[PDB]
Amino acid sequence: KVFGRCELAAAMKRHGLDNYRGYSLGNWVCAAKFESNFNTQATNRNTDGSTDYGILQINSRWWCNDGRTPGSRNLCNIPCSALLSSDITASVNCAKKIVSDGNGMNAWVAWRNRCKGTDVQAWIRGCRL
Repeated sequence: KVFGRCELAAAMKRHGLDNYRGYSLGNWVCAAKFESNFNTQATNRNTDGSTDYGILQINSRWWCNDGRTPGSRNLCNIPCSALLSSDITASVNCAKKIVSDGNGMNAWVAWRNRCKGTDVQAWIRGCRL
């Protein structure tokens, strides 16, 4: 599913991400924009043999099982395919674990490089929330 901007903001808010660990909703929408272009089905292979999955490009080296990443830990206890669903629950629940693990949203390269320190609330402006 390719979400609209405000549609995703609303779904992320319903699933508890607005100000989760102090990160306002615009941070999450901005991260999803530049990780996946709001596309739940996005996948990308990494140099190390892992793959990133879903709207927040969650990586199979630590967070989910894809059956082909040697040494993976599956800390979200889910198949990586669950992160491609039109239902964002699994991606949100796993993202909550990631962002709570010590480095906050710096876990997401696109967030660090394209969202952090910018006017992220622009990503939710004009939305019914």
